[PDB]
Amino acid sequence: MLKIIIPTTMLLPMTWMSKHNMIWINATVHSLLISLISLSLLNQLGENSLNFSLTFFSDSLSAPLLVLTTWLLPLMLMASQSHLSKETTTRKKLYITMLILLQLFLIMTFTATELILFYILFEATLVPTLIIITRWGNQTERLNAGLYFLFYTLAGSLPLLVALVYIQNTTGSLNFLIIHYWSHPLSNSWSNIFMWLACIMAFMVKMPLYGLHLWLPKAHVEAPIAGSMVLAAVLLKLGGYGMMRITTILNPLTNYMAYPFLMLSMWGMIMTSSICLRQTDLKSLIAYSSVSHMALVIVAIMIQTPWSFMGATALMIAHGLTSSMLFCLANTNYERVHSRTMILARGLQTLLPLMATWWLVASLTNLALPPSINLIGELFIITASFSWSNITIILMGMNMMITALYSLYMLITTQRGKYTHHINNIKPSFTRENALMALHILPLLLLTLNPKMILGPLY
Amino acid sequence: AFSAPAAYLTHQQKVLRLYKRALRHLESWCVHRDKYRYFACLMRARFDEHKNEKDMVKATQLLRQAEEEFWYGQHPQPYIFPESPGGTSYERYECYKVPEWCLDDWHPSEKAMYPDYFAKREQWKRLRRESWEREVKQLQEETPPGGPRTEALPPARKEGDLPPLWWHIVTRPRERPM
Amino acid sequence: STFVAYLPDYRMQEWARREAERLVKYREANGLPLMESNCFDPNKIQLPEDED
Amino acid sequence: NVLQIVRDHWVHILVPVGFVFGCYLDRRSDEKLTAFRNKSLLFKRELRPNEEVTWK
Amino acid sequence: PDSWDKDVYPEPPRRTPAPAPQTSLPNPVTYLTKIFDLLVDRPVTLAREFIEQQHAKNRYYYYHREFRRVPDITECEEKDILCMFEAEMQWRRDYKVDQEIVNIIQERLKACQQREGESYRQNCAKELEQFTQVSKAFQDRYSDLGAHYSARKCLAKQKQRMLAERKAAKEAAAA
Amino acid sequence: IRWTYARSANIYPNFRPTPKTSLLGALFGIGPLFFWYYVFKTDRDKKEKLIQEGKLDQTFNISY
Amino acid sequence: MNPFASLTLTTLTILTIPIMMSNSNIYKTNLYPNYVKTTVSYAFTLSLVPLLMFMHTGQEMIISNWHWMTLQTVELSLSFKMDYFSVMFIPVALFVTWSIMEFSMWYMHSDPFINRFFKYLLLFLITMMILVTANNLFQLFIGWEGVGIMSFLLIGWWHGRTDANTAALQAILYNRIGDIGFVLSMAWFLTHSNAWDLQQIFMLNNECPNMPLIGLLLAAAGKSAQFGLHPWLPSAMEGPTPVSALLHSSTMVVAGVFLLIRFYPLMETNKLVQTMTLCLGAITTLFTALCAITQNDIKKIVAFSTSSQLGLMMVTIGINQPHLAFLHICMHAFFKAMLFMCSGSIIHSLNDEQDIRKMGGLYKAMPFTTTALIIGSLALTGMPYLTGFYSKDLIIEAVNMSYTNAWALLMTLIATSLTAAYSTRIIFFAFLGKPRFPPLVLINENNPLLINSIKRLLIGSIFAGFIISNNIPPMTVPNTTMPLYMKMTALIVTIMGFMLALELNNTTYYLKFKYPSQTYKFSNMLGYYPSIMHRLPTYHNLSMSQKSASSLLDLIWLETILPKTTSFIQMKMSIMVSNQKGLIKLYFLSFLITIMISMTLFNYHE
Ligand SMILES: CCCCCCCCCCCCCCCCCC(=O)OC[C@H](COP(=O)([O-])OCC(O)COP(=O)([O-])OC[C@@H](COC(=O)CCCCCCCCCCCCCCCCC)OC(=O)CCCCCCCCCCCCCCCCC)OC(=O)CCCCCCCCCCCCCCCCC
Ligand SMILES: CCCCCCCCCCCCCCCCC[C@@H](O)O[C@H](CO[C@H](O)CCCCCCCCCCCCCCC)COP(=O)(O)OCC[N+](C)(C)C
Ligand SMILES: CCCCCCCCCCCCCCCCC[C@@H](O)O[C@H](CO[C@H](O)CCCCCCCCCCCCCCC)COP(=O)(O)OCC[N+](C)(C)C
Ligand SMILES: CCCCCCCC/C=C\CCCCCCCC(=O)O[C@H](COC(=O)CCCCCCC/C=C/CCCCCCCC)COP(=O)(O)OCCN
Repeated sequence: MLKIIIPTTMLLPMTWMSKHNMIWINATVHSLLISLISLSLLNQLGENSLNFSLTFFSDSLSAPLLVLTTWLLPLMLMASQSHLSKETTTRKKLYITMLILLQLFLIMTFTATELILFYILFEATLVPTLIIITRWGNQTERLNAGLYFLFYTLAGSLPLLVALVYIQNTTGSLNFLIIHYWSHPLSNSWSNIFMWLACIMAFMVKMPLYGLHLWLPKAHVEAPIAGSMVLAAVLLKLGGYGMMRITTILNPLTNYMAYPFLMLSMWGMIMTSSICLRQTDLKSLIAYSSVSHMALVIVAIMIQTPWSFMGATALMIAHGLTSSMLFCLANTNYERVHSRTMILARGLQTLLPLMATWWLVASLTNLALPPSINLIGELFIITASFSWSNITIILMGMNMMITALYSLYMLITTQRGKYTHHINNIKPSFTRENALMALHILPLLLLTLNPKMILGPLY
Repeated sequence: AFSAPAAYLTHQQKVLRLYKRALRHLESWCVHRDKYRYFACLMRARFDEHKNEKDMVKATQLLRQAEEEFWYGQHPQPYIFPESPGGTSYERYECYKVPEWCLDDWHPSEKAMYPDYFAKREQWKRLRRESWEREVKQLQEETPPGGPRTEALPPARKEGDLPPLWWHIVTRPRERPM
Repeated sequence: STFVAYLPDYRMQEWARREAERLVKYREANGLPLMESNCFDPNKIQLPEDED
Repeated sequence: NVLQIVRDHWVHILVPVGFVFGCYLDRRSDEKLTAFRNKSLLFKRELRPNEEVTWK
Repeated sequence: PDSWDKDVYPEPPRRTPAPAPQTSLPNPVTYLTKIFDLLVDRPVTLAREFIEQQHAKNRYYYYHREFRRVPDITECEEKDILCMFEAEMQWRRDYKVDQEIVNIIQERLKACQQREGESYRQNCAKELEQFTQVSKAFQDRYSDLGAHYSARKCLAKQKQRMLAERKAAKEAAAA
Repeated sequence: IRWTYARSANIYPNFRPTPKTSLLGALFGIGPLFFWYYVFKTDRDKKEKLIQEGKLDQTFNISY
Repeated sequence: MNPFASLTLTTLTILTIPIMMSNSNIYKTNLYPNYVKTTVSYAFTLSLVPLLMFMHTGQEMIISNWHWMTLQTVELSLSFKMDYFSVMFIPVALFVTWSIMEFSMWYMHSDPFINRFFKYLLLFLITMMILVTANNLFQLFIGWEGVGIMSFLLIGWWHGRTDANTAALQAILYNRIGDIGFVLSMAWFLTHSNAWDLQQIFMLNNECPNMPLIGLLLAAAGKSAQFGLHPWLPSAMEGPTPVSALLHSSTMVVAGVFLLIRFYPLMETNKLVQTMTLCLGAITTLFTALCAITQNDIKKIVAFSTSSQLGLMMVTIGINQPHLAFLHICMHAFFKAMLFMCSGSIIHSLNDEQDIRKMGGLYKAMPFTTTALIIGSLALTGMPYLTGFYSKDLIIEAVNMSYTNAWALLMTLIATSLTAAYSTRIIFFAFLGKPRFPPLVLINENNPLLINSIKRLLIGSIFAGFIISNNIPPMTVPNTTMPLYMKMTALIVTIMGFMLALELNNTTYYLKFKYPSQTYKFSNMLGYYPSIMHRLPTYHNLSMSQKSASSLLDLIWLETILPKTTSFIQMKMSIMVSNQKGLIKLYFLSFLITIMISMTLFNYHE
């Protein structure tokens, strides 16, 4: 596993020893090379994971997450170099250092064998994101949003630590393999109920679960393009990965304690999908759609069936790619008009046709158009929920109806109609932005031909 | 759509608008031409019956009952011209309307084609640039200190001037841009 | 993408298929049921003392 | 002229060697987990007349 | 073909009727079939025979991997991790093999339904019975284990089923 | 800008806890959750009771 | 290997070749539409062969060529079903599409994006073929959503027009409503039958329960625009006339009826679902024709006519005659598409005018279009020995001799009369009388593309019914013994509708004017269904999305409980703790109190 970690570490002295006009080129090239190297982890087994050493291991669940995390960094560098042009060399290198540190922390988090190390890295990921949001954000709210990002997570994650060090004091180990093999049932008691709550809510906050989701429309909106990209694509999936990992020790209590969270998630799908219909901010609309999509993965993990787990993995990967592309597309318009109001700039299909095509593809993939992996994950989760309960089909389908509504609306408001007259500074799209959307969307369509690569260990 | 609106519609304008609307809806009801001519003459006689009423209260009441009768008897599916706000080709060609400033972002290879057109465009741009200050001064001097009471704009008054705020009116894309 | 497409079958899907064909042949030829209800041999299971 | 290329492009070999070094650091780790090599009940086998270890 | 086994993928003797014409009109289907054979089939078989001659010049083989039988979870001690790991791997392999057996039976059923045409309800009772038996066995073994399944959970399910059967047998013997 | 600010950022400073506001919030945020919880609990208890006595016709239900 | 499978696969394969050439130097040249039309014609000619093979020996096949994946005991593979339905509908769809592209080469000659239009039509055709040839439910869903998205993109072709975007989004919404039922059926079949393909579903369901069939019926109602979800089809006329002629008239809108036909073995076992289907079809075929008999937009009249025909197809499905429904689909495609091309020709010749009130005497001004529309109206009304006679009259006679809901039969007969009623309306108001268009005459139909495209479908609408009906094997038991009065009932009601429609149309020539009645207002405003269902539920949903979901809950109370209460409590606690004047006299007394408390509470209890 060190063959991926060490080059990511070497990215730092490389960036700090590069020329003032050569940091972006070298960083992008070597991050793409690291992604190519990380592609080798997709060769998984059918019975047990890839145990590299006592500290790091890779399963079929963490391999696609690793690949996506390594792939996102070149895209973040490509999207960030536009608005950081007037920045000084030292601060450019500091921003690239923040991105590299975030990638390294995510790489170590997705492969840690022991739960305490996983928690340590999973919490260490907060610092670079907070620094990026609160230092390179554009508006005055970026400070407050930062606080919302910091204290929402910690208030959920601090009890988790108290749980973890407790478990090692009773079972003797926190290694995932030992925990899986030596699993024991959870008795129905208040102490076990609160231990279940402590081991779960830390991942519910990061999803975010409906009710504890207020930090996301702030953090995603006020963050820069790379911050929002890393927040939507990868940082939201940490909760899902941790919950899928830790639900082993929670049975059979998960049958009883999941009802409030299940109800919250199935109603939050409708609530957030309806909120998306009336949103004057485009970035806020994308952020709320992210919560609407993550509620489905919450339900899938809670119902605890193999089809649900496969659907959750596929939906996590697909949503990461789709949300990253949508945030990039919104940022392209923002860098022209310097406003996030959706109705300010209209009829952009006439002026930017290829960008309109990118918008159409992103919108179609967002609403789970078959045979995209978004649709595969959504349909697997729907079938698992229908097996869990038939009446669920009333809600999920309703959500689908709303999902296609606010998506195409978002496409109609910005791309169709007539252009606003007073705006006259809409320059043709650069090759960098078009390449960014192409690199966002081509793997998304490529993953259709090989879905088993992103279906998790339950395949 | 070119004329500046007024603060209110006088009685004469209201009656004329009602007459035109009633004639249009009658034509919608009377599909055949001769029948429409017959009933249009009947409607014109009905309107001329009170052509010289001097009691303004009585005239207003008569107009109110005429409006009520029209609203009751209007055609649910009146004929609309294709390019009218309700027609089948109202905003059909808006997707083909491109603003002219986009031509400023063309690559030099694209501007290599159509050289005479871009020379004339440069002449037009110079003409626009050379006359903006005079138009602003004319607007400042003609406008009352409180502000413009209406949206009507004054014409050019000297010899070498152009009417103020003329660029976007003159440089409209087209009615059939493609 | 080409590297991912031609990844060696480490999931043992074709191996599982081949074992399935062998077992189906054997059980159909001997007339045994194609699939057993118990995956573990009951002789190796020591159940509790009594039903009450 | 070799200096003109090396002195401003050596930062391009930090990540490459950082790759190969990592690979080496992986192999050494495999040397510390050989307590069951050719000892599992599923893969236990008689050694070839010339080989010394079933895997490195 | 010899690519697959005919005992595992059986089919009826393929009775077909000989052409018996009644009218003197030409058959367009025969003319089009001759055109397809002369224009499409012959170049394809020529290219394939060339490819086969090329393949025969380089003959190398690949082998089916054989796995030994290791003790199951029933013979492992409570906290003995090594035999537990080996038994769990063997159980996962057996689970995959059972899945593929169910897949083969389902393929038989699908081929039956398509082949028999309008008499599929009567001529495919054997396939339906085989699928019902295999599905019942698979449901008894692996159903309701859920995610995070293991050999221990399957053993517990089998023990519970065996207790239920023993109680039912004792109740029946009392009559 | 005024429209967007009023629709997004000016709402909470102009919010006061009132009986109407409290009742509407409690209803629209709490009632649906317990209604759906009751519906799903009733359906799942019925299904589990049917399973326990073994009358559901769960044949061919391999995938879940 | 027999050529059947190879030809069937190649017919679908060669349609995708012009799509791959969309980035080549043929897409930027004015020869692309002719290239696509030639490709479609060649595909139709290739597809003609498997149809001949089936007519010879009744040969059917399924080809499972590419194994997509395997989820435990479920295997998903790329499989195509080449039964009677596929091998019969593919040539008809290809022929209609070829004629439609030939017509569009003339209709959309002045459009700057004609190449994109033709490639969009080809993409829709590919999606429709995927829908028809699908063997499993996942591939069928792929084709379903493909044709839905293509319809969305083609309705809003003029994206600068608000009404086109509104109609496209409305169609998407109405189709998603039935997509809910489609997903319900897919989930039920996966859970209970452990399969998504048709073979295992048919094997494992001897008596299909209510829920999957209800989901399939909901999906079919959504796709075919039945009474519950009808209004999207009439409003889909905002798009170009070729889009209306190809997608929303003959080929795409029959997808729900086709889906119900594909699952007919399961529908034969459930009486309740058949009754529901019959009632829905009857109410749709009545209501749509009742709305049509007063419309002024010609495209709207044809849209309501095709919706009524779809309702008749659903009624036919409801009486357990799926093959009759498929035969009626195949027959309806021809004359409905050619009627739409005639309407488009009139619109183009009258300077993009669609209101029939401004169309006068075109009987002699447009002889070819006039004769084509006359033949089409005769075929649609069930004139004997035309194309529509071999399907519609048999449908009526089958409903007349079945254990049927009496109201459904009565509404079907009334709809049969109203069909002739609105055909008379169209003919009388578009071709008879005196001209009512602007005097600058632009009427010109002497274009070889238009003439040939209309003439091919005219020959179809004349002879295809007899050609097909005599070449398919019998799929049902005929109704050979009928009373004379009930054998001619379809003809009697069609004739009677003809006479009353002609009489009430000639009534308009009198010099009498009177205000409309409430029945006419109900009929003309589409039963007030769009005026109510597009305003009340939409307003309530969009108001609740902001008043409660966004403002009351997200922006106020969720903030009030967790973060704002925490901030307020911490601020108050900090203010209380840090508000000390710094006088030793106070906190030394506090030290004294603390010392006493520690000596008493803790030290005295050891
Ligand atoms: C074979 C044995 C069977 C023999 C049967 C006996 C012989 C035939 C029986 C006669 C049946 C009717 C025939 C006359 C057609 C009517 C034409 C007409 O002028 O009507 C005048 C008038 C409309 O004329 P208008 O407004 O002055 O015209 C304006 C301009 O002309 C505007 O000019 P325009 O250019 O726009 O044109 C407007 C349009 C006309 O505009 C309209 O839309 C009005 C016409 C309505 C047609 C409705 C016919 C069928 C309706 C079925 C409804 C089912 C139940 C629905 C009730 C829901 C209750 C809420 O004109 C046309 O395009 C042609 C009209 C269609 C003629 C062809 C119709 C033939 C099919 C019907 C007869 C059935 C024969 C086959 C049966 C075989 C069965 C064995 O409508 C009526 O007053 C009568 C309508 C008939 C049904 C309405 C029933 C009363 C409604 C309220 C009842 C109380 C409800 C209390 C509450 C209950 C709550 C539970
Ligand atoms: C906005 C979203 C934020 C996140 C929301 C998270 C939701 C947390 C809720 C936890 C779900 C279950 C917790 C406890 C399980 C049952 C709770 C209770 O209602 O059940 C009864 C419990 O009985 C009584 O109700 C005792 C609880 C009453 C006191 C608790 C206060 C509940 C008020 C709601 C507080 C709001 C929660 C969120 C705080 C911010 C069952 O009766 P009994 O058979 O005897 O007990 C069985 C449990 N045993 C086995 C451990 C003994
Ligand atoms: C611009 C103009 C557009 C129109 C013109 C286009 C011209 C045509 C080109 C389009 C081709 C159409 C595709 C038709 C399908 C054929 C390809 C298919 O056969 O290959 C698949 C193979 O595809 C691969 O499986 C998928 C590639 C993996 C995608 C990964 C993306 C690259 C990494 C980037 C990182 C991004 C993050 C990802 C997070 C997980 C089949 O999978 P498989 O059944 O096995 O193969 C069987 C044989 N094997 C096993 C011996 C190999
Ligand atoms: C952004 C908001 C997120 C909120 C996160 C906070 C919720 C976490 C839930 C409470 C965490 C406390 C659990 C600590 C770890 C449990 C480990 C454990 O099992 O210990 C139990 C003990 O469990 C406890 O003591 C925990 C009691 C709770 C103390 C702190 C109260 C905090 C509030 C609890 C209720 C709120 C929970 C939901 C919060 C909703 C937020 C919206 C048993 O220990 P023994 O003494 O050995 O008993 C067996 C031998 N007789």
